[PDB]
Amino acid sequence: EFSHEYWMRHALTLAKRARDEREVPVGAVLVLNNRVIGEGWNRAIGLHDPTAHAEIMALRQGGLVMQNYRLIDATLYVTFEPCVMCAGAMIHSRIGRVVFGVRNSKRGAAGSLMNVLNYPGMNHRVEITEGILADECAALLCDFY
Amino acid sequence: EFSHEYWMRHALTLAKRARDEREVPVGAVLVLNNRVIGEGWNRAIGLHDPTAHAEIMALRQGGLVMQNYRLIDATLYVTFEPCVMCAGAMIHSRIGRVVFGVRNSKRGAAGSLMNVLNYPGMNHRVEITEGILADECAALLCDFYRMPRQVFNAQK
Amino acid sequence: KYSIGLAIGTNSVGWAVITDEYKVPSKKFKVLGNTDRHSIKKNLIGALLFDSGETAEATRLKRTARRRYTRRKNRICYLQEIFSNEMAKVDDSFFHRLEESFLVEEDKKHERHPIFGNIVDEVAYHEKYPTIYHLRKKLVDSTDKADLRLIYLALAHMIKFRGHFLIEGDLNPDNSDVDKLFIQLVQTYNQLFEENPINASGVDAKAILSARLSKSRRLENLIAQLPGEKKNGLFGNLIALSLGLTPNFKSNFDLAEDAKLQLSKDTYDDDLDNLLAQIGDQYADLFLAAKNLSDAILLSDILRVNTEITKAPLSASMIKRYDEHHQDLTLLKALVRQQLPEKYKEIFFDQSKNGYAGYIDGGASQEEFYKFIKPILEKMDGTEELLVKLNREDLLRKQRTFDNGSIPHQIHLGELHAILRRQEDFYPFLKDNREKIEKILTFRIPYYVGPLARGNSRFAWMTRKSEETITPWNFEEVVDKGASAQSFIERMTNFDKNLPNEKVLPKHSLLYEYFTVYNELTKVKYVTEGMRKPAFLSGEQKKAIVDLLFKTNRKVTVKQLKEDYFKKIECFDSVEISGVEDRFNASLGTYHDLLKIIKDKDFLDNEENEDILEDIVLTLTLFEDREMIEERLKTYAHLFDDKVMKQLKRRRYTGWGRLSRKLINGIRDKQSGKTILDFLKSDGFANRNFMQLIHDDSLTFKEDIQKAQSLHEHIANLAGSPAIKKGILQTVKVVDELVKVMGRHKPENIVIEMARENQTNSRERMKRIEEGIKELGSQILKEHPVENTQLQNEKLYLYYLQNGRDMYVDQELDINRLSDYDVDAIVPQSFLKDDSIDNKVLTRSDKNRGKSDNVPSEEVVKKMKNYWRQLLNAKLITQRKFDNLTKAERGTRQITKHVAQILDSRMNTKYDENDKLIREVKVITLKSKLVSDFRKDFQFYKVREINNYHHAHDAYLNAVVGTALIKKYPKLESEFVYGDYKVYDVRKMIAKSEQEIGKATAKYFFYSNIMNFFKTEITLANGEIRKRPLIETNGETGEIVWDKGRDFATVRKVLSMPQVNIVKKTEVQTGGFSKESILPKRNSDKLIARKKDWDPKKYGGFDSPTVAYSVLVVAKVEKGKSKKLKSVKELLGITIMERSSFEKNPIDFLEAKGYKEVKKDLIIKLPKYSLFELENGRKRMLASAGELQKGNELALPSKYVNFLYLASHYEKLKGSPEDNEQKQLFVEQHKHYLDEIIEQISEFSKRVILADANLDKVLSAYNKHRDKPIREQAENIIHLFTLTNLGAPAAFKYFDTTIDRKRYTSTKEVLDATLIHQSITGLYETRIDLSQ
DNA sequence: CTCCGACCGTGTTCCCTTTGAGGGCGATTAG
DNA sequence: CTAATCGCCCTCAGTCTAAGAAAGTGGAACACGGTCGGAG
RNA sequence: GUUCCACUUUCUUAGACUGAGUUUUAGAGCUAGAAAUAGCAAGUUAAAAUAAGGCUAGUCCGUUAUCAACUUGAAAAAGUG
Ligand SMILES: [Mg+2]
Ligand SMILES: [Mg+2]
Ligand SMILES: [Mg+2]
Ligand SMILES: [Zn+2]
Ligand SMILES: [Zn+2]
Repeated sequence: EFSHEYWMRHALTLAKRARDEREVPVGAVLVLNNRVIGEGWNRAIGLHDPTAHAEIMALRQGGLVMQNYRLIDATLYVTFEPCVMCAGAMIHSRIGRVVFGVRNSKRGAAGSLMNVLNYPGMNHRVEITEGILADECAALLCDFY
Repeated sequence: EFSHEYWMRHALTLAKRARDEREVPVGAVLVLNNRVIGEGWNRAIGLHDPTAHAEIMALRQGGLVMQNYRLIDATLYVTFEPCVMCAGAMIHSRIGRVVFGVRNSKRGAAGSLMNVLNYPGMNHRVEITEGILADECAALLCDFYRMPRQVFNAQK
Repeated sequence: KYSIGLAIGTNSVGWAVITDEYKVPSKKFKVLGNTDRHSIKKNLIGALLFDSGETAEATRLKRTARRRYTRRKNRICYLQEIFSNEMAKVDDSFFHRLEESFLVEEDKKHERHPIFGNIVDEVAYHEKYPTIYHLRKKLVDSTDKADLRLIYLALAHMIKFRGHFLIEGDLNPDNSDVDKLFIQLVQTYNQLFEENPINASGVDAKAILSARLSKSRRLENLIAQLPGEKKNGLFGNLIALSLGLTPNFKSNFDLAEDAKLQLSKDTYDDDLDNLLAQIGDQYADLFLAAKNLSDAILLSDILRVNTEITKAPLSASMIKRYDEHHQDLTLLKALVRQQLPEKYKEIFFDQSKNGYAGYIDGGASQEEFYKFIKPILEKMDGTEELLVKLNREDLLRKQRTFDNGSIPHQIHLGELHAILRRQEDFYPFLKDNREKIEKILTFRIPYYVGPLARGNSRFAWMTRKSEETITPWNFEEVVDKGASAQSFIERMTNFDKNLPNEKVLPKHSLLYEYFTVYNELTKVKYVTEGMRKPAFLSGEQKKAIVDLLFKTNRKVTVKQLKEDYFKKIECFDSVEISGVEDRFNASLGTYHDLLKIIKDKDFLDNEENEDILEDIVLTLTLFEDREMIEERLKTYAHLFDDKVMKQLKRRRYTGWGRLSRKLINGIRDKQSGKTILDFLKSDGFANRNFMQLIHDDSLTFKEDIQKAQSLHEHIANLAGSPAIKKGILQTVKVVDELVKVMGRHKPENIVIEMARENQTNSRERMKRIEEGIKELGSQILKEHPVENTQLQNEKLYLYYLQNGRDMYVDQELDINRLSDYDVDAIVPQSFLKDDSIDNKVLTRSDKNRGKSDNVPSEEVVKKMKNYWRQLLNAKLITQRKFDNLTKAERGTRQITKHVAQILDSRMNTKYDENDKLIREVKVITLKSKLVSDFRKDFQFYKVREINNYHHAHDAYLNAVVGTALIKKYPKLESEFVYGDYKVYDVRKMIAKSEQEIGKATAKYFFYSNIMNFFKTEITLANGEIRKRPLIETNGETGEIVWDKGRDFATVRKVLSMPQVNIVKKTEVQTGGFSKESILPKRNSDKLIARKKDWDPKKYGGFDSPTVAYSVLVVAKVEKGKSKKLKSVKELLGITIMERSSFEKNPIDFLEAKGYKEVKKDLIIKLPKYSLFELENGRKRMLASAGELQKGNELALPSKYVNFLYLASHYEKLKGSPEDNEQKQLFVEQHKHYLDEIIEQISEFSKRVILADANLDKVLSAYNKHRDKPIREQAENIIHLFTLTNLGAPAAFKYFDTTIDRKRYTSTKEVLDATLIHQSITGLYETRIDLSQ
């Protein structure tokens, strides 16, 4: 309850709903102070928008609810390692921590392919968490593709 | 007409519109086949969205007008140099080329701080055109910041 | 590969070596000697310690005193040689008995009574003349022929103590009356000014003028009693003259020239002559009367008796003192007999009580005696007058007192001459030799001549006109006074740095002022309507401006430039001048002075007399003795008139310029043939500056100069305290040995820090207050008497400096309410780290200062200005504070640069192909604030008392921070690295900025910004957090500069390293042989004879000599009645006095001391601080031949050091309360650290200190005080560390319990220890097993 | 159209900011 | 007849002359490679 | 940082001086009591020394600075891990 596995399974349920919607099964949940503030799923094809990812939608919903572009002390859970654009958006959002699941050496910019959050040229450092339900996410991705 | 300088001048006109709105003066235009497909300017502060950059707006408009997330062979013109976020979005959009003006070698995402557009593991190579109207772009930025010695140092 | 960190202090030089990753290498060094160990691993960190270097002052004082003594002796010898023949007829052995008076009767050659040789005559003498002054007065006033021995005694007594020489000329002391003279002055003044007479008005002039106030105050009071009379007026100036002040008479007589008269100055007669020639000599008698009145009052404090009765007022005043002493002693004795005879024995018999017996026979002072008998007196009745005498300080006064220094030599000369006239009628030789004797008393070697040496005095410079022996009578003829003064001045004046062999020109040289005026004119530009750019002035225009303006008006104002030049010749209605403000800074003052004196402009303008004129100005500068200036100018008296020479004598200049004659007008460019002054006068289109001339690569001046342009001499020639020079030498040697250790590879960077040297006064304070109050006229000293040691309290000192008044509110303060008052910083401490009184102020409430963020507001200034003025005139506030208040109303260091230059010149000695220095080593200089802030920020706390490791730690952190700083921002190299600089940032300050109201705030912001890269998260003052990456890199190159995840761990490992090479510099003790005290006779072998024949058992002498260095002696000494040869090995202390004798022949010295079969090859010189190790690692340092010091350092773990620091400092570390609370909970969680620290201390003491009693008392005292608050206990545990500290044992207080120092009164164990010879760094050791 | 000639600014961090002591010595203690 | 302890103790005050450096205030430097304006 | 000019405050260096302080000696102590023991009377001054001393023989110098250990070296200086 309220642990990393709980939010990981919630994002997996969101990804299954998005797949039922015939979209990419990628979900993101932004929670601050144990309160869910943003939820999103990757629906780039369903909206004809290359920037319509789960992480981007969650960050936009969080910014709209908080009425502020800064997301200090927020935690973003995601069933997929964030890409370069998602990592840049997390940096600009000034979030507290990002918890991703299955690694992605080809697209994940959170250590697998490169490092973005803790780069020496950045003006902000974000914490990283990995290794939560990677097998289930990989199996779901293989079943979808 | 329809030359690189013409489009950069239009992008500067949009950056000046952004300056009118009291926003960071950055503009972008997405062009396909000498036809206007999308235009945008930075509207982060006034619309409370850290991703509302000129490039993002132009890419989303192009995607909507073309009803396709893939913008094969399109050219995106932007006055300033795009950040890491914008470079990633350009990669995801699969556009053909990005044309920027003045560099900025303290956050640049096209070689200065790092190379992302031409990264070896990407599934698409985006071409880069640099220095179009670099003098007007840097003068606009210096006049906006009101802090000298930065533009001259970057140019030199 | 490696950099060296250095921390240079007055008593310590810390050193460390670090690598690219902030690691300190650990190396295995070979150990030499005959011992077991062959090598030791050592960390490359340590610190050299040494005693402070001392100034040369005391040596100078001693030397001058010596010279004084010898010269006095020579005086006496002259007198005796004059009297010899006539004494031989009267008494064959008088002088012999005189010279042997110190010898005991058993040792005397002649009879014990010096003067006459028998009891009856001696008793008769002492009965008729109880004091010498009786004989003086009788010999001056009487007419009977006197015994030659009494005459000699008088003359010798007057000659041996001649009195001071502070007043010049002669005095007329016949006139003793102040009232009649003042009434006469007022009379003649009222005669000369019939229109307005002064009323005598019953002004008690005697009391006001002779009161114990300052000259100025007495003047103010005098003229306050006079209606309509101003201090600047004629009569006011005359009163000022009689008071010893310097008044100016020019405004009274409409004289354009200054007319300042000082009765003490030897030029008074000539200045008055000139004044009377200007104004008419009918006023001469007037000033004569003023002088006569000054004479009648000069000595009123001492003589106290009308000069009518006698011609010897001094001797008469002494006889008076004697009689009053006698009478009051009889009276006091009678009183104590009548009323308290039980205390009579205590008053007149006990030498130890400070009574009358202690006063006369014991070492009790007049003050201590007075304080002693004050209560006895006041408790009794019938002593109403004795108290009056006591307050006058005139109760039981002696004749030889501390206050007799006021007596001028002119009165002793008067009495001498009187006696000579009296007795020259009976003795012809006194008549024939009167002048000689008078010249013996009068003569005084001039300070500008110096020691009368003959080529064997390092300090002397005087030159001999002839090779005679110098006496007081032939001094003027034998000594070349002129060349001696010339040497006196030329041996001290600076030489031109550009031309080191050339003397600097006089500051008022005509050439120097031509150079300066032209150097200023050369950079003046002008523009007109026609021309297209502003143009320089040409040669013709410059000659025009000089000849027309500079040679006609003494000073040239900007208004005169505009109107008389710019308007008349260029028709310019307005123009701007940029380098001078409202007037030309340069001026031809000497040209107009001379023009006024010689009155012949054409003489001055002739170029051929330039050298002559320069020589005249040189003479005018070189001398100030008018008789010598006149002698120097006597040659040119024929060129214009006697009057011009008379006027030229008075003209005097002081000061010397900066450049030489050859630099300004001597060097000629080979191609041009023109001197610097020629280019300044005319250089065509480019009006090149002197700086440009000196730096123009096209011209050959710079290279022609660069021709002319020892480590110990170089360091000794610097300006500063000898202590820091000592430190400089030590650090240079340390650097050398470090380079040798590192295989002769030079370091990449040398980061140097220097400790605050400004910190390294009761008498001065008492003087300041005394003067300020006397001038102010306040009674607060009489109402509340203070003592110097009371002024050490800051609030009290302030209170007295402000005359018990509020500084902001114009109200009185209370000497009982200082705890309620506040000490406010004038300029807030946040901007200026000034802790002195110059920036501190005592007020009842800081709210009355005005605004909190600034200097006191304009209202406070308006309200308090006049009070501050009064404090300024009373010297109660300085000039700096005043000038800061005023402008506030109208809106690293040189020594470190010298060090950096010495290091850079020693390390970089090679030149590239372009003949430019190859800077292989970068010298970086940092201030202490960087490392201090770094320690505070990252909790690398420092507690000095735990051990000496902090000296090394500071150097390590200096190196680290320096290398990091230069690595991250290489462009700041110009600021932080010596040498190559950047000529910019001057135009940047001509533009508006965010906040540039003060350079201090700019520096603050700057340093607070640059050092942010060390932190991981920043908290701005808005409740805002700022994040920084984990790895810090330099953008342009990408090289990693810092790693927050590992560099801190390395720093902590370095700080925690247990073994650190702390080496105390062994030094041979030098200076005085022993204590100066001369003790009474005593049967003890410690008493050292004061003279060869003065056996200390009979005469006493000196005691407690200082051992220069010990020496190991192995030999044999007789034992028992049969003189068996026993074998001995012991330490014999060679005293400083014995040193030379021991070095000249040690074998003979030891044989004379009682040693036999001395093994010469086993003699080991053991200077102070020699290190000896004993088993279990316990070590001792040689403190003396009979005492040892502690030789160990307690390495306390860093956790306990930080805990102790945080626990001792509670009312500090401001900011967010959360961190303070977390530190409080850390203390309460780790309170057991106290017990662990005391356990550690106990283990250490039991293993090394070996003082069971002191340790048991520590343990007990701590056991009783465990209940007390942790803060107190922590502070007193910090106190506990002096038991374990290095060096001499010392006493300490723990929780009000005082622990006397446990000294090590034996040296036996050292004699079987292992001697450790240590290098300067302590890396190389030679251990000697003293088993032999 | 190359040749002659007077002229001028950019350089520190900075690209939405943080504001008195210590060794000597006599008298006492201790085996 | 030896050594180890405990207290007590320790030269000082002032005047004048000269030169220099070293802090705080003020006023001014320590240059050149193109580069744009005219010419016969 | 270097450097040209003006104002102030401190410090350093060298010179000429003064007044004290300390130590021995001369200031015929008296009256009972052999002695311990006690009473009474004076008490202010003066001479010499003021680092022991040295030769260069001066009306000069003598308390500043410098100095781990060994080796090669009159001094200086260089080498040794
Ligand atoms: Mg002598
Ligand atoms: Mg006496
Ligand atoms: Mg010494
Ligand atoms: Zn993404
Ligand atoms: Zn962007």
